[PDB]
Formats: sequence, structure tokens, C-alpha cells
Amino acid sequence: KKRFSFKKSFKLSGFSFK
Amino acid sequence: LTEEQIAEFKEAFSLFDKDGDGTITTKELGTVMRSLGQNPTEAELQDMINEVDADGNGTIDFPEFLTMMARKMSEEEIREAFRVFDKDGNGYISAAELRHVMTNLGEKLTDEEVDEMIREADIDGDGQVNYEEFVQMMT
Ligand SMILES: [Ca+2]
Ligand SMILES: [Ca+2]
Ligand SMILES: [Ca+2]
Ligand SMILES: [Ca+2]
Repeated sequence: KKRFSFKKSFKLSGFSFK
Repeated sequence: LTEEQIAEFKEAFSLFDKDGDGTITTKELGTVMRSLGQNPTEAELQDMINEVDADGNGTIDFPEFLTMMARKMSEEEIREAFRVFDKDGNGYISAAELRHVMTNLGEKLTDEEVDEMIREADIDGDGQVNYEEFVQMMT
């Protein structure tokens, strides 16, 4: 779901995960 | 630091901050990590916060979160993160796999949001993310 001022990044999500 | 990069950090923060109270607790951290198949102990979670908890209030605020991510940014750690997404183990993260991970994280995605995410890391343009791509992304 699109949220203004928010953006889903794979990269940052990767680091967020182990 | 660009405007799009901030919006990504903001969303990364929101994924952890389940109750949206502006801080990330050890509880929220554990819930996320378990949702990604990990099982940190209470000590490990406390250690994670303590490392970046500049004001010593026990929880992570936005800047402390940013610091956590910047410190995060070997083969084994990357392989492990790859396997969080590559569920069938075939060596390729598909859109359906990525969507599955995001959904377990409590984040609903439109087909376009998911496709856009694959597009970001897909270098060869096969529509999937192989290990090497995933490494270029994380590194
Ligand atoms: Ca919170
Ligand atoms: Ca703090
Ligand atoms: Ca796969
Ligand atoms: Ca690819």
C-alpha cells in the first residue's frame, strides 16, 4: 500500500534482515 | 542524503515500529526477527538496542535506528539473509517470494510495489534476484 513520504526498499529491508 | 533515501528509512522504521509510537522496542525487534525466521534471545535484543541507545532510555528512536542501519551497512551473513527470501531454495528470489516475506512482516504490497522492489535489485533483467545480485545490493 502506497504511503506518501514512505518507500519500500529491498536494500534496507535486506540489512533489516539476517 | 536524498529525499527518496529518507522515505526508505522511514518505511524501514515503520516495519519495526508496529504500534507506531515513534520508538522500536526489544519486543518489536524480536517480533520482526522471528517473522524472518530468526530467534534472538532477550539478551541479544537488549544488546542490539544498547549498542545504539545514545540517550539510554531503553528503546530506539529515529536517529538511533539510522545509526543501527548505518553500522549494518561476510558471505555467511549475506547467504543467510538471501535464504530469508529464497524460500524454495532454487537460487532466485521471485516476486511471489518477496511478497511472501513482506506479508509475514505485516506489510501488504501491491503487485507494482513488489515488482518495483525486484526491479531495484535485478541487474540482468530476468525478473528475479539471484545471489550475486543480492550481494551487489547488500554490499
Ligand atoms: Ca513502537
Ligand atoms: Ca534511545
Ligand atoms: Ca526462489
Ligand atoms: Ca536477475
